[PDB]
Amino acid sequence: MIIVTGGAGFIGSNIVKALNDKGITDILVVDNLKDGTKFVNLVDLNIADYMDKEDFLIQIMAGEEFGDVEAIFHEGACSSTTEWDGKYMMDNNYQYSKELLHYCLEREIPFLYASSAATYGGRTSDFIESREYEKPLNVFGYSKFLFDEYVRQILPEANSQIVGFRYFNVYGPREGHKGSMASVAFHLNTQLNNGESPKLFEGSENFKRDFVYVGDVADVNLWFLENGVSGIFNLGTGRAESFQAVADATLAYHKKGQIEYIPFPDKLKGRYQAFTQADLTNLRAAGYDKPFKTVAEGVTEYMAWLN
Ligand SMILES: NC(=O)c1ccc[n+]([C@@H]2O[C@H](COP(=O)([O-])OP(=O)(O)OC[C@H]3O[C@@H](n4cnc5c(N)ncnc54)[C@H](OP(=O)(O)O)[C@@H]3O)[C@@H](O)[C@H]2O)c1
Ligand SMILES: Nc1ncnc2c1ncn2[C@@H]1O[C@H](COP(=O)(O)OP(=O)(O)O[C@@H]2O[C@H](CO)[C@@H](O)[C@H](O)[C@@H]2O)[C@@H](O)[C@H]1O
Repeated sequence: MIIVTGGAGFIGSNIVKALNDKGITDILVVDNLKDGTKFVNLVDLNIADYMDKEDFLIQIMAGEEFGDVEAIFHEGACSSTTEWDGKYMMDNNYQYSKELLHYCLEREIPFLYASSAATYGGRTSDFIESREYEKPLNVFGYSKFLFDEYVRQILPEANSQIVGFRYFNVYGPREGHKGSMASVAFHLNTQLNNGESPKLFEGSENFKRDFVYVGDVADVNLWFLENGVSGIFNLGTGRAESFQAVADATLAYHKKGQIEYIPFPDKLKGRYQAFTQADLTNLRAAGYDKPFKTVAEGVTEYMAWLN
């Protein structure tokens, strides 16, 4: 069996789908369904069982066996960059991930987890997977950073696979529950379908991100499970594109709309990455040689799915 935490969430449900496509259905999903609308992310998929994140943690820490576990994809986390309860954040993200890591380590279970490009903080180049390039701008980012640092202390003596994926700006199907944390592409689609003006933050001209399609993210995850390589790896296209480019691809699909620029949100000031671009050197050197969908490709495919 395979365990996917955050499996009812965006990236996690996409990993579940990718597993299904390879004929794998013996899957335990661990998540938090408090927001019950997330069920749609699993409704068309095939899994073996569901467990709440709190029950899972209790059983993990008690040393319960879940069967013959082939791997844990740990996508489960508080994913909100605007959540400032750091007690909860360090607990639900950092500490939770440590407990799971040690559980897998004791049993030689491959452990593939979610990092974040938020760890890089404010930066105009050299998004490289090393401590000197890392300086997160929020506590979410810190929770991710500190766990990556913890993993680095553990790697040299791990006897089983440990892989962290430093996701950049992931977008695509199954993120409709994320609200304000959903991709700009999703927000633009929603706005256009509601007869509202599509909205970008003021200054978005000069804002760029490495937007990466969730389908590719899932593919990378499965490739690493198949190939057994350990480490911490950037996961993006390696190309930075403006939010305008995402808007252009979205408006082109809808064949209507005019971007309205809104005030830059106050709670994001001093907390915002104006630029990201994955350096894929280490990812390629690991053996992952597949191309990534561009914004034009991915967003167009995404809009077709959404509509
Ligand atoms: N999507 C992106 O652009 C992006 C970029 C970089 C990194 N990431 C990371 O990738 C992972 C998945 O992101 P996502 O976009 O899929 O977000 P998501 O849709 O919110 O998926 C996370 C899911 O996990 C649940 N959860 C929270 N803590 C958990 C835990 N300890 N164990 C199991 N489940 C838990 C969440 O519920 P509750 O929060 O309500 O408890 C939510 O349903 C996260 O670690 C996120 O930080 C995502
Ligand atoms: N330029 C522009 N225009 C309109 N809306 C924008 C925008 N930039 C960002 N947004 C919206 O605000 C949400 C939060 O901004 P960020 O703090 O920069 O969050 P991210 O863009 O990095 O997206 C988050 O990434 C982390 C991974 O690090 C995930 O865990 C989160 O779930 C988010 O996906 C944006 O979501 C956007 O809607």
